[PDB]
Amino acid sequence: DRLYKLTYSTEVLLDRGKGKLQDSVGYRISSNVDVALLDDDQLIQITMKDVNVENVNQQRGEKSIFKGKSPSKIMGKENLEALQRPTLLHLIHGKVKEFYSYQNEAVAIENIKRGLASLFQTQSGTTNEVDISGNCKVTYQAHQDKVIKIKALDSCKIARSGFLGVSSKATSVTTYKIEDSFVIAVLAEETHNFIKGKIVSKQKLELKTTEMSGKQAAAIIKAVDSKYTAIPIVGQVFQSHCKGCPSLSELWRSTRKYLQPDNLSKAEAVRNFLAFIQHLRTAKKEEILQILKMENKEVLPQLVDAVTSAQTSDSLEAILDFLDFKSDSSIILQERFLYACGFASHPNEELLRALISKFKGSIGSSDIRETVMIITGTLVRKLCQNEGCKLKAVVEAKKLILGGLEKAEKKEDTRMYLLALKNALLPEGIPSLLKYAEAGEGPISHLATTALQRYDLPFITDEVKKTLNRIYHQNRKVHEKTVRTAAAAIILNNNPSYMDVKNILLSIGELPQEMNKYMLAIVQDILRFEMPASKIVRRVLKEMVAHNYDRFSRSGSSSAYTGYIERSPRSASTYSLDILYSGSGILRRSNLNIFQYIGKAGLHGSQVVIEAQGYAGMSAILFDVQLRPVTFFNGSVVKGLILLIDHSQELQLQSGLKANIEVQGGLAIDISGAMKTRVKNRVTVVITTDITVDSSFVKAGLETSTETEAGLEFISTVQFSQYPFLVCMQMDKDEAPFRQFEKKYERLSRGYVSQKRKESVLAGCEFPLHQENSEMCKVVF
Amino acid sequence: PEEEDHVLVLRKSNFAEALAAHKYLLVEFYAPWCGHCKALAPEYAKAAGKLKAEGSEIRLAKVDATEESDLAQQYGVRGYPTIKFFRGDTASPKEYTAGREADDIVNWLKKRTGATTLPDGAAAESLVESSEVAVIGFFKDVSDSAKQFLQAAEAIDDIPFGITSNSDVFSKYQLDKDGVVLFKKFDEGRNNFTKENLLDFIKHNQLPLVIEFTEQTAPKIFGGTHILLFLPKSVSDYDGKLSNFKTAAESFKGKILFIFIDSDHTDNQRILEFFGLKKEECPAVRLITLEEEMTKYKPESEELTAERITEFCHRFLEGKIKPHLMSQELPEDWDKQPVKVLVGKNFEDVAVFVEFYAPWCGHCKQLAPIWDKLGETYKVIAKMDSTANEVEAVKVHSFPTLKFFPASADRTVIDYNGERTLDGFKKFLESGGQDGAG
Repeated sequence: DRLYKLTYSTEVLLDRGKGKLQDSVGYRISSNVDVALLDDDQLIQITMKDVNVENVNQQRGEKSIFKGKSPSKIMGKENLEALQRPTLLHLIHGKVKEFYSYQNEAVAIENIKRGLASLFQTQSGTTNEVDISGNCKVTYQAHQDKVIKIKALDSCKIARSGFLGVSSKATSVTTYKIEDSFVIAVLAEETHNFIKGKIVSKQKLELKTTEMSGKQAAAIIKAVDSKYTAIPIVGQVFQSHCKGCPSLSELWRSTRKYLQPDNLSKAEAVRNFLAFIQHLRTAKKEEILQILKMENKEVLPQLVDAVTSAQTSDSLEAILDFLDFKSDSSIILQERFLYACGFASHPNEELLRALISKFKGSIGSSDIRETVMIITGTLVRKLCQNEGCKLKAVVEAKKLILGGLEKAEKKEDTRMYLLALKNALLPEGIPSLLKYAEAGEGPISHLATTALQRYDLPFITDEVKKTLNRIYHQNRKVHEKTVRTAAAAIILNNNPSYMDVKNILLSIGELPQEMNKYMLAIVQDILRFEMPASKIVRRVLKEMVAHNYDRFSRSGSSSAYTGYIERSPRSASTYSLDILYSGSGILRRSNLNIFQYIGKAGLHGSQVVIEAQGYAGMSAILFDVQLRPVTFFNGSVVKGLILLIDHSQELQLQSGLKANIEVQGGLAIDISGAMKTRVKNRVTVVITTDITVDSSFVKAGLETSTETEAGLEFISTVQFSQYPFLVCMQMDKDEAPFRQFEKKYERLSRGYVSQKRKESVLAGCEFPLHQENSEMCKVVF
Repeated sequence: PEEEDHVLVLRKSNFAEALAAHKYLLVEFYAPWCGHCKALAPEYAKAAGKLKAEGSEIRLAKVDATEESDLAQQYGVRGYPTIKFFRGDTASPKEYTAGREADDIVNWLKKRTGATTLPDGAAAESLVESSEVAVIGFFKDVSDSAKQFLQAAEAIDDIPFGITSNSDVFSKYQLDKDGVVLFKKFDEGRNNFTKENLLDFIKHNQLPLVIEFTEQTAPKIFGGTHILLFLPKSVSDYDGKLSNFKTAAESFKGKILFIFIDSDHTDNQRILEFFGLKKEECPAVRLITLEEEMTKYKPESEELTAERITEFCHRFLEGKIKPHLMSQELPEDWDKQPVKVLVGKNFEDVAVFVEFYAPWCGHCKQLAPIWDKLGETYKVIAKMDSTANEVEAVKVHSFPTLKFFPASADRTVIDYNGERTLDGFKKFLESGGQDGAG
């Protein structure tokens, strides 16, 4: 009814999640807000007076750039008065009817006023209200005097792109401290609790004191000013400054020599890898496409991985137009494209429709064509686990794999679709797999059995275990020993029965001693790890016919050990190395398994399976993605710079601020095998957590480049001069540096800049495997 | 039902049909991998052909117990060469434990249908040594107690009971009144004797004192605390050591089973290495219990003689006999070095702060000067070689998982996670374990 004179502040915080530490902060935008009131429809005028930006961390004092710069200089000539230019809002029953302003101004300055007027649009209830953020499930929690507004930011419908994972919380408890009629204070907590960061927005609007006729309000907006045109209450995307300047001759040239192939092991090189991806996400189609027009091919796969790791509409079109799938000269670039699409945390259907069209196209390389279908099942597996199995592309891809496997005319297509169905995890492929498991061909059934090993306990029934029983027990025909042991591994792991454990232990001793040592060690590894299946084994071993030392004493070379690299009551990481040798001691199927678990859930981090016969081949798994298995021979092995996680939820804060929560995790791998044989697992985890708050006239940032190196090299120290096989297994970890970083920014388009550095060296120890292997290895020691 | 070489094949669809149709059917719960079933199958086919070519209703049939495990689970079949027979109304099948050949089956089924008779002019050989353990029943009237003896004879099918009515046989076997004598060929050869004491007597006297460890004897060993003896067959005074073992076995016959095993054969080296003894002591005596937990016991007196081995089973029955572990004891010069070794033997009496190192890790090799300097400065800190010894309280997947030992024996586990430096451990010990632990 009258003019209300209020004071306003915009508290922006960028915490590292320690709990109480002023290491990094953001700007506070302050003004004295005059609010005047110009059915339940109403129009008000909101004016920003005494608008100035102050720091909340005044402990440093005059170290920032707020000294020597006027409030006119900080925000510019036009934007200082644009905030001081009054804005309008139509409100009906406490909700935004329509937002009116001059609109001939910058986007970000309008965002602050949009966040400023939202405090008067509030209501005990739940709805999808109209506010600065968009349309979200907003929980109204009314107290006896005040009201608590909780906003489910997961339920927010906004145009911002928001998508081995990253957990996050978006608690937006907003308190409208209201005494008599309107806001007397606002306690708007905007915590985005997601290596972690607590980016906090807050606004304090406090009322201090207070001092056009018409039946229709439609023409009153024009009557005050003709320029008061229609604009949304939701903020818009802006880029007044450089932002993601493409600068192909400038910005890419800076990271061109920081991603060279000769220093891929260094974590300093990988730090520039994640930076260039962030530029390309806010980049147009022609900008990204121009970079690859004349780039060097030697540094190109890093750029190809960087473009593919963006996963936007324009970049996907840019890489697809750049990469000619008919062209057979660029084998690696499509292969790096396929892997990064397979390693994309957010694959898209248009990519899947492209990859379906790639398979429908004329791909020159069959291995890439196999790799497309392997990735195609990986995309389907991600989509069907994301409630997208009913999609038009997915059913097209499923009928390619299922129908191609059911109706197969070529031997390579069956091996292609077996690898594809292994990634697909389709429950309807089980009758096909059990058919192929009993098909009688060695590599086909073993790949199908390991594909069946990928299936879980609800996907394996009594009939499936009975189907694999005839393979293992050999009731009807003879099978190779690797298939039977894998079938025995499935039965013991996936809820065995009392008689199933009973018959397996009785088979020990009657089998050849090469299989007997491994099969004993599998049950021995079952008992050591206190598995839930071991309780049934304990009931079988309770009788004297199974606990006898005649079966438990076996002279062999195989082993099966499982242990914890790290373990906590909340989560744990496990590893295992169950190597099965031949009768003469030659390695046959060595399963180097790397696993990670988080609470009840768990992710198969890696698996390198080295297989030999007499062929020589390896199977690579990286983070629930079965890669294309590599055969060394028959009749720089693994090398790639790739991303792991990507959480890039571009928040729109309740105060009208642009928050870009970008968390990226990448690594560079170099796995090469040389035969005395060694296998290296070089892991360089580089996590660059960024939370930048920008409003085009004040900038604040926080970067946490926590980079860690690692390495797990196994040495097969085998002495074969004597008739017994002196086989020593040893997984040696080398020393790797551990570093942390923290950067702080407070700019207004030097600044409040600081860097914190820590460094540690992690001591590496050889994995002892089991004590039986330790006796042969102590000859070396 | 499928018939192959006059053997019915049962796959859960005809087993009930065969047993309800053929009243007198021999059952076999065989396996595809077992060598016992592999040798039994031609004998099973031969016995089926012998019964089928003769005019008798009895036949033979085999069941793959691996693929038909429900029949084994319901009945309680625990062996693959197991042979059974179901007649009328539900009853336990006759436990076939005799020779698995064809004519042996032909002779064995006559006992189960409802003793053996031979002419008395067998030169006093056939009746007594028809088999390994043959019992001859002597009674002038073959009544009040004679029918009870006949019922006891028909109670056990696997024992070939004898029928005697000739007057010269009673005097030649030197019996004033009627009695039951068990005959054998290994231990004594003659053992002269409620309705169960006779069966207990026959089962006790039939049991051999000492068993050579072989494949054939092995299922009967666990079928019925096997005190072993890794005695080489070519050892010095093998006969004397075996006689001492036999005299030890005479003290404890049924409760503790005595088995002598040749350590010379390489096929027994797995049994040698299961107990941990790499032929360290040739007359070594170890007792193993296999009742749900393999606990290999350790004799109190390593100075072992006939009397010591004899009363070692009594010592085990007392319960004071401790298990055997491959944990070395306190070293000779532990007092000279400021840091001492508290081994698994001394992990309770003497184990203050404990640590579980390993000579395996090269990082421990690098930390050995650091752990030397920590002890030299703090001149109780205990390092434990858990590769050789054993940790009873907890397990160490990552071996330098430090457990800070408390005062006054209120044991707690708190994991030190320092930087593996010569100053971090000194800083940890400067607080007395209050800081840096856990």
